[PDB]
Amino acid sequence: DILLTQSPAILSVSPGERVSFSCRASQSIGTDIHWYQQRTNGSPRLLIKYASESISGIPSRFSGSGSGTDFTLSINSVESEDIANYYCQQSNRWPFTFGSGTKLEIKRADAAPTVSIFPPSSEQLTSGGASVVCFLNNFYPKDINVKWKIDGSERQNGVLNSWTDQDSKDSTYSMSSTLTLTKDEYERHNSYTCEATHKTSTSPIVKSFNRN
Amino acid sequence: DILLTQSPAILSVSPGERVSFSCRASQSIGTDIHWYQQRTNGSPRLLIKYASESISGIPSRFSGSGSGTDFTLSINSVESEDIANYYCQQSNRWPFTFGSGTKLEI
Amino acid sequence: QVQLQQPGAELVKPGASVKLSCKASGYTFTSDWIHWVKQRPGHGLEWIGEIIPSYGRANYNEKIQKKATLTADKSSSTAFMQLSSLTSEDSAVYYCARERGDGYFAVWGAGTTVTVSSAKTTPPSVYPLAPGSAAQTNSMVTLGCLVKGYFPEPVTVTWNSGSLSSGVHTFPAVLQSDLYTLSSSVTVPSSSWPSETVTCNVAHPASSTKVDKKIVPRD
Amino acid sequence: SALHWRAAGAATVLLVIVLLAGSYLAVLAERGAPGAQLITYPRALWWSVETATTVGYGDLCPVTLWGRLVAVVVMVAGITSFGLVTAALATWFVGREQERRGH
Repeated sequence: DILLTQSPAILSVSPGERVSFSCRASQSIGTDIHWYQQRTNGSPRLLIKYASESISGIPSRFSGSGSGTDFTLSINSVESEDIANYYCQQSNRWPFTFGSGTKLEIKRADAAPTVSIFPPSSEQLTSGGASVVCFLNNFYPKDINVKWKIDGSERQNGVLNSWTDQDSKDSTYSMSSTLTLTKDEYERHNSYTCEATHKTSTSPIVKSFNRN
Repeated sequence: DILLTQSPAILSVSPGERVSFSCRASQSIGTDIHWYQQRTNGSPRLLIKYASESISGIPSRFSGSGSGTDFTLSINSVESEDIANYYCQQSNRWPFTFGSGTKLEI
Repeated sequence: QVQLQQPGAELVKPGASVKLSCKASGYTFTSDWIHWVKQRPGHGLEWIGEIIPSYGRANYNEKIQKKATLTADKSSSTAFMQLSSLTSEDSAVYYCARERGDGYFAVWGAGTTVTVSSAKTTPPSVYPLAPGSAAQTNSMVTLGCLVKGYFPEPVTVTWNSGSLSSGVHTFPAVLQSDLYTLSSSVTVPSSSWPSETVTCNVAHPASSTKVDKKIVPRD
Repeated sequence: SALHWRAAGAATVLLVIVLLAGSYLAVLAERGAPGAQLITYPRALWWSVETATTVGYGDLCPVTLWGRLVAVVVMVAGITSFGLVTAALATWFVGREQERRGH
């Protein structure tokens, strides 16, 4: 069973630069290698068939090359929309097999996060629950910290965070921090604040709101 | 003369878990690889022929796979009765040869 | 038109079985093969097996435990995959793809998310996220909606029925006490809202539910 | 109309059908067998022609029982077809040489 090695597993490049993904087969397979692209939450999409044949609808920016055991998929002038996972697949011998995948990563200019805090909705309060949502959008690098303060004092309980992968629209990252409390815990407190610490600034970015 | 490498020589697994024995041939031999089981004080017993073909009388728990130079013998849901020595044997080129063996331990 | 249609989700109790479907359209030839590929969250593509409809024969990946059985109904252009006696290890997105007999997967289905759990289905509660009264705004304004208490995954969130695509972030769901939660955010020019409406559409395939929720400023 | 010429044609049409069906069946028979290369239609068709003419380069060949049985049918159909053309060319030469002597 033919083994397809894709190394490195992650590739970082600067906007507009040329990039190259490698795929190595355990045995000679002519040019029976095909490339697929899979964006976050998307299904695979054929990019190159038979090592170097173009597919209609695919930016001319993409090209492949190689034969035997070594194959290369190239992108000339990378851009945000190219951020995804790339897979090679061989059809020379049964059964067909897939490579392990290579993630494309773009290195853009540092960007501070846009912070927004939201008080819980009246509909949720109606059901006896309270969720204070906070968004830390479009920042870079991905490294970032978030802190919660209830009436001036730090809070760590009930805080669940989520991070999005590098955005294929602008090469940035975003994160969400959600503080869930019962209407009771929420009703017996004045102000709620969300604090973001990020490389782009020594001082933290904060957003608050008073329950009244 | 084709060399068959079975590594690791000993494999430890927990009851019910999935286990996999590997056999590597020094040169490509298609799927001409066969697997045998030998319990303590017993004679060898054919388990899988031609890399993945079932033999009648062998628990469906046993399966094989691979082609070329790399072969795998698998047991899905190991159990006490599987404790033994496992050997691969090739019939692609003369003379037939045997692997060094892999002991299953629970 | 979408060539390979697959259901969005299927909840399966451990030990139970399920039958996934994949109906095709577009040109169908005697030489077509329908493939099935399994993808575990965060991992890669794993070939499960194939079937040739015009004949009815199927082949399977020998390296993995066989938990699939493929069949094809020529009359309704539908290929099926029967998974049986599933455990948590079987939870994943299952894609079907069509191959014209020349080795590459020309087209893929959207994939079906299969979750093997003892838990029960729960549609999501969609709450609005409008700026607070003290939040000053610049050239842009950020709105959003909260989707919590649903199971199993996934949920698809769109804005204004897909017409509003730019400036949208839908965060990965978090799991807590057999219920998922996530939020989606959208940014529009500050002057456009609330004159121009902004609505979030949330579909949850597992409970055949799709609900809307307009985002209006806090009174 | 001259039988030898009719059988030659019938032979050609039949060979073309055997090649196409052989290509289809070879793929059908070889998929499912680890290591098999006769698994996509375009090359399978090249393989069948390669076999029918008996050239057999060795770039592709069947490894399964049914693939080999299909291969035999293709070899024989090709040998028979081309053999039948030779036979017809013999009848044409024999007939015409008779004329060249009067008969």
